[PDB]
Amino acid sequence: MIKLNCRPLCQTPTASRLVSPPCFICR
Amino acid sequence: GTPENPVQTPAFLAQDWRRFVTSFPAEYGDARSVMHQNVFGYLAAMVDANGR
Amino acid sequence: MNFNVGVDFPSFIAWDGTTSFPVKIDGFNQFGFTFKVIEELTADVPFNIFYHEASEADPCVPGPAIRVPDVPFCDGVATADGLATVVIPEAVAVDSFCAGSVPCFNGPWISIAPVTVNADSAKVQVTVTMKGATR
Amino acid sequence: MNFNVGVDFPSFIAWDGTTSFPVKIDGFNQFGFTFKVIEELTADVPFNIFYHEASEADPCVPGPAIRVPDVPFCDGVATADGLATVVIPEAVAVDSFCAGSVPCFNGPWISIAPVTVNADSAKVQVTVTMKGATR
Repeated sequence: MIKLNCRPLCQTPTASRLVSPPCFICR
Repeated sequence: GTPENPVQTPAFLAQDWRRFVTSFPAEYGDARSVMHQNVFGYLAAMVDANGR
Repeated sequence: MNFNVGVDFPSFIAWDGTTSFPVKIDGFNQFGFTFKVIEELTADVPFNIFYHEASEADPCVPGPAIRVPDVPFCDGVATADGLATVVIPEAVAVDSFCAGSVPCFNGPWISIAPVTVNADSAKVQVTVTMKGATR
Repeated sequence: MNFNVGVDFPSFIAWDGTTSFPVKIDGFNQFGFTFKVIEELTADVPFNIFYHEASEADPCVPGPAIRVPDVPFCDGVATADGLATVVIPEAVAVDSFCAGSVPCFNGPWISIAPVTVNADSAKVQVTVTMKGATR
């Protein structure tokens, strides 16, 4: 069995959200 | 709580330490305080109403 | 600037999704395969690799297909039945291509075809590229 | 020993005798055509060369075809219509191939199809070979 070599022709950057701490609220 | 249903609770605020330390009579001379480390840590971690 | 690459590195079709064409590797001293999928697959599609020997009646007509034997590398597994195969994984996407080649030559013609002619086998295209003409 | 030529010089199908497939060439900086015939011809077959560009709706899907323009050389004469064309002679032999290329790139996709679809244009096969990678 032969091992293949793979490579993509197109690209699409990963788009992940960034979350920030919520406003202070007394416990 | 609220005035309609008050909920009394023991407390220890920042100004109590200030009052206690400053109320020492002046004639007796310089004083020194003794306290547990956790008490100082609790004192130093106070925050006002805005969180600062 | 552009070059006539086809002068030095010609390529020939090997599988169309409905038929397979023997490719003459005799005059070229190196070669390799190339795979591409034109649609989403349903499962892996295994391909059988064959080679042909020169026919008796004519020096330029291929004979019946002969299955290529396996060749274990310096160390590692060997094919279950001692033959050579290639399997296209299901995770492959449409906008990508795969490359692979056999380690040895054997006969002067080579060919490749699917194990079974299913609906998925029509979605794959195989092309052969040759390098370094010797004659 | 033979190498994995499919890694450095991948090739793709352009015209298999019934359909024409756009080929994405922007990732490679050189390319060329290879023409082979699988039996005897009856007359000359002319081919048109097209190019595409990214569709408005999707940046990875080609738009409608546009036809490549001609460019003349130093000591040469421009074609009458001003458009690129390739014609395969009738005297072509089955056991040989011809390779030609275009001088310019234009859009990031290229394509080729016969001027007329008939019982003679289905006897030819065209494959595109790239060279060099930049991604």
